[PDB]
Amino acid sequence: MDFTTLQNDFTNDYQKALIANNEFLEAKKYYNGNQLPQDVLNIILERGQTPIIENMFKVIVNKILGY
Amino acid sequence: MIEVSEVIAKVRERLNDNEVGNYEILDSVLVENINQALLKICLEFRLKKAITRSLITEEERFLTLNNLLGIESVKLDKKEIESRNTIEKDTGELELLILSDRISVTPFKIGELEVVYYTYEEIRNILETIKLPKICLDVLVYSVLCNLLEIPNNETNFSVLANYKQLLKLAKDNLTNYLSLMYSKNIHFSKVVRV
Repeated sequence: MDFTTLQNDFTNDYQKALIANNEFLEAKKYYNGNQLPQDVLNIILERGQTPIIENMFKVIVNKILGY
Repeated sequence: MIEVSEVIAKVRERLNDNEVGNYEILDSVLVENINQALLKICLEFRLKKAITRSLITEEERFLTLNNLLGIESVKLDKKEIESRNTIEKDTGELELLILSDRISVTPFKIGELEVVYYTYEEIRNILETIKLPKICLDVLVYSVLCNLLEIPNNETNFSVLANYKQLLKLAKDNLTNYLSLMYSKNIHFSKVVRV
């Protein structure tokens, strides 16, 4: 009802829901093409290779959402 | 840097001619043979790269190089010169004319020449010094020594020459090792073909 318990309960709720929000943001990044990690991208780009990303589960989600 | 004295001493020892008084092989012969060895060594391994950036006009048309072995890049006003010839073509594509250690441009155009080539810096005195890596010593000996073993001093000189050929091959392997360690990239993987 004042700022103290609001800040403390927001901290307790945000810290215990960070491990799921991080996975949510990972899932939204994987849905939008960002599927390779940084070190894998560096390993691919050091060989002069173009990184090809097959977004094979975007069409799955698009099929279920199209239903 | 290699002193000529140590090459000469090793060759004299190897030829059983390490006698100050006698000198069955004259030092002129040894210095000429060492020049030949420097020729072959610098040609095969492309040891010495030199860059010359001069200007050619209608007054003087040729660029006199020295101890030429090969040309690997020619620029004329920062323009690549493509073909090489020795015939003085009248007109056509722009080619590089080579006249036995004289360089010009075939369908002549006023300008400048930036040429990369290879050189000897051959020696003429026993007290001189060969500006080469010390690892090149054994390849100088074993190569000049095969040039002298085929004087018919002995009936078994050619088998000895054959042994020295294998020794020379090993020396060249060492030299290639050195050159790769110096003037080559330190890489451990290839790059993917990009087309």
